[PDB]
Amino acid sequence: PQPKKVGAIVPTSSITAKKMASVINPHSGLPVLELGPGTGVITKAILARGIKPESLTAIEYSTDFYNQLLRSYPGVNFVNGDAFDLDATLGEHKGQMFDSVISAVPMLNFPMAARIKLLDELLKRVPHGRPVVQISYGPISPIVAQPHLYHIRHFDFIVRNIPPAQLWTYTRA
Ligand SMILES: CSC[C@H]1O[C@@H](n2cnc3c(N)ncnc32)[C@H](O)[C@@H]1O
Repeated sequence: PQPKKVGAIVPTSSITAKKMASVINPHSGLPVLELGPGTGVITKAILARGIKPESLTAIEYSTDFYNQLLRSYPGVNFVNGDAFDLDATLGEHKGQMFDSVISAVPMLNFPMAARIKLLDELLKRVPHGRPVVQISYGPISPIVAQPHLYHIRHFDFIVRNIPPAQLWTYTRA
């Protein structure tokens, strides 16, 4: 018989969210950047690390999701806009450094070239050696290797996610 809710249209599992947020160092004194907070399941896991709400910036394109997030997570710095346009959402880069970037934007909705460019820009805004972590569902990295720009590491696999979730980390080369 025919299954409903095909693909990834239900919120990410709390087990997946906890592993994504485990890359954070809550003692670095640097804020955290979240992309695509949606219903807030990863937001919650980030705050559970002890990140002050004002030190979490989260960029959400959906205005409906954004309005609900403001009411559900007081004090978090939510931004309503496009994560691929960091100049418009974060401002032109003038020195702000994030501890790490936690990304659940649906990479496969965008051309490969845009994904590469976004990753190269995010890695400018974290200290050399700190990570971007990204969730995806295929067997390979949602962003193809460019070894002169970044290094790709497989981070974890969560079979109880619907559908099963791959986590990848990226650091500057
Ligand atoms: C947690 S599911 C993916 C989430 O990321 C949001 N999103 C998708 N694309 C973008 C994007 N370019 N920038 C910011 N948020 C996005 C979507 O509205 C959804 O909430």
